[PDB]
Amino acid sequence: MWFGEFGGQYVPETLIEPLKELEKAYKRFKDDEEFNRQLNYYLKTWAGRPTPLYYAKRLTEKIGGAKIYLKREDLVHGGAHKTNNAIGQALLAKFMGKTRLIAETGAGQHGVATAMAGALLGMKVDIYMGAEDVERQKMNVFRMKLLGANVIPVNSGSRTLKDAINEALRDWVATFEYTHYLIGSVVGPHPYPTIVRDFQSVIGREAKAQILEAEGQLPDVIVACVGGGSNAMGIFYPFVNDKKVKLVGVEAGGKGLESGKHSASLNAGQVGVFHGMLSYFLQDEEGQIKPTHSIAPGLDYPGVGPEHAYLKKIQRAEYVTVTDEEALKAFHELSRTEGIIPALESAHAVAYAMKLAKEMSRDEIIIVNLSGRGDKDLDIVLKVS
Amino acid sequence: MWFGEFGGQYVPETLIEPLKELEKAYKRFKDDEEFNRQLNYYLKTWAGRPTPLYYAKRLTEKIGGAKIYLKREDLVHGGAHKTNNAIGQALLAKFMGKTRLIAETGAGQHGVATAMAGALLGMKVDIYMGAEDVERQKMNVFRMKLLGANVIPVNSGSRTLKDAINEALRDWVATFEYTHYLIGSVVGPHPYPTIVRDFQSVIGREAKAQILEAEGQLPDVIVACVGGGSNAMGIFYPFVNDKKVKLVGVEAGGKGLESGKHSASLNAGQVGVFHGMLSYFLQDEEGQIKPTHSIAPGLDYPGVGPEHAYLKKIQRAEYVTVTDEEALKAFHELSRTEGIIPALESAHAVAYAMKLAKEMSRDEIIIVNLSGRGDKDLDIVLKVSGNV
Ligand SMILES: Cc1ncc(COP(=O)(O)O)c(CN[C@@H](CO)C(=O)O)c1O
Ligand SMILES: Cc1ncc(COP(=O)(O)O)c(CN[C@@H](CO)C(=O)O)c1O
Ligand code: NA
Ligand code: NA
Repeated sequence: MWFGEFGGQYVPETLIEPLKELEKAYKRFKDDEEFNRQLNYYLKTWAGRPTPLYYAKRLTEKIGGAKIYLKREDLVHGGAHKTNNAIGQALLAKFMGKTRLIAETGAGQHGVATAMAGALLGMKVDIYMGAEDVERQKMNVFRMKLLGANVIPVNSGSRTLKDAINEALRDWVATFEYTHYLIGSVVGPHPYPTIVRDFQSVIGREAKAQILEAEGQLPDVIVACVGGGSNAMGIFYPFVNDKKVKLVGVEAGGKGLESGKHSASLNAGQVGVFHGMLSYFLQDEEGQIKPTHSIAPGLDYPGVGPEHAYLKKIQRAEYVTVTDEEALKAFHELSRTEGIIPALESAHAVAYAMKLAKEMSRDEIIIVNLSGRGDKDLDIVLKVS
Repeated sequence: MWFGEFGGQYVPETLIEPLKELEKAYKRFKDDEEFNRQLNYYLKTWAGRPTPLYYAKRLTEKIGGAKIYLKREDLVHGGAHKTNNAIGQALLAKFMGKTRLIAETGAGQHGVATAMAGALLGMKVDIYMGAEDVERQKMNVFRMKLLGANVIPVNSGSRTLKDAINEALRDWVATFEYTHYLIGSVVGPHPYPTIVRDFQSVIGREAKAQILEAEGQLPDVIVACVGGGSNAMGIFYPFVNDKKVKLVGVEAGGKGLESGKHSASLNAGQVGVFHGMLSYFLQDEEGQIKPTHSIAPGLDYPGVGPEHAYLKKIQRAEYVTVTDEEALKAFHELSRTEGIIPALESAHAVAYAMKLAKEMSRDEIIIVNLSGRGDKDLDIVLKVSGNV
């Protein structure tokens, strides 16, 4: 329920029944032999797990400090980590007898992943997406439809990610007998922050195994970008009890923190209650939720997961920011130097890892979670660069 | 050098030295333990091999005949099988002491693969691309640029793939001491068609272990699309000596064979000599290479590799065609039924397998090589199928 003070389940009474059924089903299926056989079978033969851990030798040499390894979630079916959680939850939904999935999306990547998993298991899929975001993600919207999903543009409020979540929640309240709301990050009311993190943890368990094989030891640092915080919790969580391993989450600095055009909830947001949870949110002087900005469309959620707020508060992980300009420089550098075109979200983690490696010893190890590939971001990079 | 009467090395004398050195080097390194340790290393940690073999149960059941498995080359780094050969040849180049790679590309996929492998290995990269292909493939051109490669638009001739290969050959003549010409299909003068097949063979070796593991037996049929022939050679070759296993190559039927707008060299071309090889080409009465058509950008080469001409000749493999319309329907169908968006090239193989499956027993097994993912093809599909 809670991570320290954060998280919880602060929702109208109409949400209580769906959430308790979900928790009950999850408790029942998460260790069910049959459910796991099927989940691993799809993650293996359809998504292509495990993903490799890649030693970025040229990058490491050029910077001339710590060894930089990349956990290659860009190679997952779909092009991003989102797929791990979409498969997990869609299968859960199927085991509970649901026939339809809904999900919110901002950048379109979780919408695409959800559509994919829906098509895979033969469920109807409706994706709520703010109309401002539908307009900026033309090709992800088209992918979703090719996959047989319907895209419902959300015209209420600020027409953006928070608003799509709101409508998704209203729908679920009416339709949960046959619908599962497939939340895309480690946010929302219990049990979603736990479920999503459980379904992303596969990343860290692979990465731990792979780095022991490659180097005979655990990494000195793991670096991941933080929107809502799923890919970061995914790779962090299996290392939480390893005292040697530093954990660094990188948030969107946008045009700079001072500019007020960014998406850095942990660094510059306030603690508050929204979307059924107590965590950090970016809000105005009136207290209402504030619009975010980043060149990375996936770093758009105006809050962060509670388990991160918790890891911050107990100082188990550190949270930093990287600006638009720095992320873009990193997108280019990784492309030219290692022949890997990263997602612009993931480029934030790369840029921070680049700065940190420089200060570190050649004997030390950084693992960078490469949350996604950059194909989806080409139009954006074309326009700016 | 020869696959029955097909193949050879039909080049001006200037190119004999480069091809000689390459042949020497490939023989040396093909079995070098260090070369192979490094190659396997990059294929695993950077390219993401092995790719899985996926049972399309929903597709299979909807069609109600044979089981359809998909070899998922769409999951390889870069999104197509091209990467396997690109890494192989770029490594070979680097072991030969070369510092520059050149390549030709039509669809742009091999250009991208070449740029990626050159970036990986710290080599300079120039890609030749017909100006008409450049215009149709802005995003792949942009990808190549981002990867640090230089794209050279070819304005001579038809301004298309054949012309890019001609320009690449002239470059290599002048620059072979330090440059390697990274040919992207099982085509060109010996030793290229052997080498590329050898480097794509991993696909079939995987698929073979994976199917024994999933089903305890070999497939009844393997279906792959055929442009130049590399993805098909890759998956066919380790099964050639398994009498049981049918091999089916699928060529682009375009607007239909009777229309003359297609790219079916084996089905409707002639024996000819271009690009240093004796094989089947689409060429007119005055011996000139014809323009090709397909909705799939990567099925644009106006010929086919000599090893395919050989298999057709001895009847080890059958070669069919699928139209644009059939390929498009299959593209939509795989996306909707299995949540996998295929490349339009690979959709030709899928469309054929769907037809074959219908005519087969539920006991039987078809492996389809899914040569690439459809991300690169979304603008084409948007334009042709329309928005939804
Ligand atoms: C490739 C990639 N990397 C990182 C993130 C950030 O989210 P996370 O912090 O849950 O991992 C996203 C989020 N993308 C979400 C929010 O916009 C989506 O709806 O698509 C992403 O698509
Ligand atoms: C995804 C995909 N699948 C199949 C093929 C056909 O080539 P093959 O028959 O050599 O495998 C191509 C070729 N594409 C070549 C020729 O245009 C290129 O230069 O990119 C492809 O890109
Ligand atoms: Na945020
Ligand atoms: Na052809």
